[PDB]
Parts: sequence; structure tokens; C-alpha cells
Amino acid sequence: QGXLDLLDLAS
Amino acid sequence: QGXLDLLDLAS
Amino acid sequence: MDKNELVQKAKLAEQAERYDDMAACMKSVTEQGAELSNEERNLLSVAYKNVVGARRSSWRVVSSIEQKTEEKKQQMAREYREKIETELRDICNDVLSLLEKFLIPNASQAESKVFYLKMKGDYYRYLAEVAAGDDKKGIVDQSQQAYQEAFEISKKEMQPTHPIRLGLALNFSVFYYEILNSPEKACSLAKTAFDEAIAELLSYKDSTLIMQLLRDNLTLWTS
Amino acid sequence: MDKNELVQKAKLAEQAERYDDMAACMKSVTEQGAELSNEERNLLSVAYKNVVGARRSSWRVVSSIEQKTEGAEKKQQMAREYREKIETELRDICNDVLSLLEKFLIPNASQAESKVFYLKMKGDYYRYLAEVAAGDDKKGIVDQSQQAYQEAFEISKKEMQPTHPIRLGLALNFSVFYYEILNSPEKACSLAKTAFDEAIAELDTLSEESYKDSTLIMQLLRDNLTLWTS
Repeated sequence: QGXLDLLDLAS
Repeated sequence: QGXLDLLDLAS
Repeated sequence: MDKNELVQKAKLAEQAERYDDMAACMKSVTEQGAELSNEERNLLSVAYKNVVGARRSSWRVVSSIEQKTEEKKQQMAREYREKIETELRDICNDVLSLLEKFLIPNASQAESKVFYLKMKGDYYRYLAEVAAGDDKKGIVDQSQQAYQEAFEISKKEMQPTHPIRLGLALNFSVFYYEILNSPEKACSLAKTAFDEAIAELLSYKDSTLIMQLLRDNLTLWTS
Repeated sequence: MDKNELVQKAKLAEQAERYDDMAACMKSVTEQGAELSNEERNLLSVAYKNVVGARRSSWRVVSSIEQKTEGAEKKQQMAREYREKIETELRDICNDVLSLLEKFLIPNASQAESKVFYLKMKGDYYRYLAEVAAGDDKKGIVDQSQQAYQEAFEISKKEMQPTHPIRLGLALNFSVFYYEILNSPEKACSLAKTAFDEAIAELDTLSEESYKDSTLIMQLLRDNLTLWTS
């Protein structure tokens, strides 16, 4: 999984 | 609503 | 809860992208038994196309996976597919039933009769996609006969540039291509629909967009 | 079913975009009580991010509509009621996730990188509750989000390299918590900037494994800094 998704990244 | 959604267009 | 508030709740659901709520709102509008307005008929159609659209797309993913496996992984994919199919069936049968009990009988204008026969066509066509069983021939024939009657009313009653008539041509041709496996009939139906609209050239945006989709299918199916 | 099966089910639901099924499968894997593998922890996280992200996004549409409507009482009553129904689902989700983390994910976590991941997530999910709670409860919720993030932050600073995508992702989300939830825009900026600069200064500490992830989150940190600075 991506960046955005594994880590539930805000913004 | 737009043509694809109103008429339930297939592909 | 009255018709007016159910309709406003449906438009709230739509904007929240909560399509299950939107469908239950429009279904109970339809069960009051009075002929739907244009805006009302549109909302119901948008709601169910999203509800049934999501199961369709999941069905295709999980059946492809089940086809391309060489284990017990296969049996799992098969049982997930079947569970998706039964949700898909229940939604189609809900819509077909609204159609047979209240939408088709109440339709007082030709435009409306054609819209709802098209829709009956589409929803039997979705059943056909996942009913390869011995019940497939009778499903495909229910689809074909709703489209066929839609087609004949729209040809008598509507201009070649009407979006409902153009849309019906688009989906009937898709039905010939993917369900009846008759590419020749698919292509000639789409072609004439396109050329007849072009000739008649309207009070526009939705017509010209369906024209493009007709021609894209023609380009795809011809290569 | 059996652990390996539950996982295989979760990956099918994932491919079918059926995220509630994916979440129900990963929830049962976690309830078995064994430490999640990295792959399992990622599935559970993707699943709930999508399940809760749908409600948050709907909440924001419907809250916004419920504000823009100078009543129009009825219509506003009805948006308010719908907003409330949505919050109730959103709350129930965050509470399921928070109960998993408290009971199973945080106590089992045997490596710093894991423990940091789960405390970050605990900060995130109390942050989602904070977005939607007030005003009596709101302070105690914001406090729980902060202390989970702070504890994650002290571990990662002690145990992880500045380029580790986890440490970086935590600095991204905690800086956003300062900006958006505690309305402190200078603390947000300086948390984000310090994590950016420390990663720049220790580049050599990147590996082929993840450098791609590290650099992408750094670019997101610096995007927020430029947004907040203008």
C-alpha cells in the first residue's frame, strides 16, 4: 500500500 | 443531473 | 414523512453520496402510488443506478479473480461472487417490481413510457449478466422485449435528437453486443441512431454527449 | 474462519471495493489476539480509513448545507437530523477502532515502529471524534488525541530515523492536529518544519526499501508549510 493509505495521511 | 447518471448509460 | 420531505431527504443523500439512503427515499416516494415528476423520476433512476452499479463492478472483479485461479482460493472467490450476485439480484428485483406495479402503469406520456421501458430493459439486462443458468434465456427475452417496445414508441413519438431516444439506442445496442452477442446488429443500431441525430441538426448538452458515446462504441466495436 | 482465510477474504473485499466487509474480516483477525504482521496491520488500516473516510466526507457535506441554510427551519431541522444520523455512524466506527487499539494493537506491539504506528492511529481516530464533538465532551476528546500523538512522537524521536516514513507520517498528522484542531498555527508550522529539516539533514539514513515513501511525505509536509505560511 501507498503513503496516503498505510499511513492515513491528513490534508 | 447529468446524461450518464439520469439515463444509467452503460459503456 | 410526506412526499415533499422524502424528496428533499433524497437530494440530501445524493449530495452526501449516500446512495442506499437515496434509493430507500425514492422507493417510498414511488410506493405512495402517484405518477412521478421528471425530477422525481430522475432521482430514483440516479439512486438505483449507483446502488446496482457498485454490485455490478464488484461482481466483475471477483468473477475475474475466480476465473484466473489454478486452490481453495477458488472456492472462496466463488462463494464471495455468489454472495455479491444475490445482493445484485435483490436490487434488480426491487426495481423491476416498482416498475411493474407503479411506474409503467402510471406513465401518462410517451417520453415517460419509453424511459421506464428502457429502465426495465436495463435491469433485466443486469440479471442476464449473472444468470447464465437455465433461466438465462427467459431473462434475456424479458430484457429484449422491454427495449424493443421502448424502441418502437420512441421512433413514433420522439425526435432523433431526444436524449431519452438516443440513450435507449445506446443501451439497446450494448445489449445486442454484450448480451446477444450480435455485433452487427449492435453496430447498425448505434450507427443509424447517430446518423439520424446528426441529420436532424435540439434546444444540446445531453444529446451531444450520448452521440459521442454512440460513436465511441462504434469505434471500439470496429477496430 | 481461520486467520489465513480471513486475511484472504480481506484482500478480495479490498479488490472488490467492499470496505465494510474488509473491515469486518480484519477486525476478526485482530480479535484472535495475536500480534498483526505488517501486511495485516496495513489491511486493517486501509479498511477502516475508507469506512470512516466515507462518513467524514458525508458529514462535511451535510454540516455545510445545514449551515448555509438561513432557516428555512424545517429544511434545517432535517439537515440537522441527517447530520446527527451520520455522526452516530461515524462515532460507532471510531469507537470500534479505538477499542481494538486499546485492547489488542497497542498492548501487543512489540517493536517501536509498530507502537508508534498504533499510537498515531489512536491520535487520528480521537481527532476524528473531535471534529464532530462539542462542547462539553470536546475538551476531553482533544486531550486524548493530543496525548496519543505526543506519546507516539517521543518514541519515534528516541527510536526511529528522521526519514522513517512512520515518524514523518506522524509529524504530518500531529502538525495538522495543531493547525486544525487546536487552532495553533505556529506550533503546527514549527513541528512540520523541524521534521522536514531533520529528514534533510539525515539523508544517508534512507534505504532502497522506502526512500520513495520518505520523500513523498516530506513533500507533503512542505506543502502544508507553504499553505500555512503564504
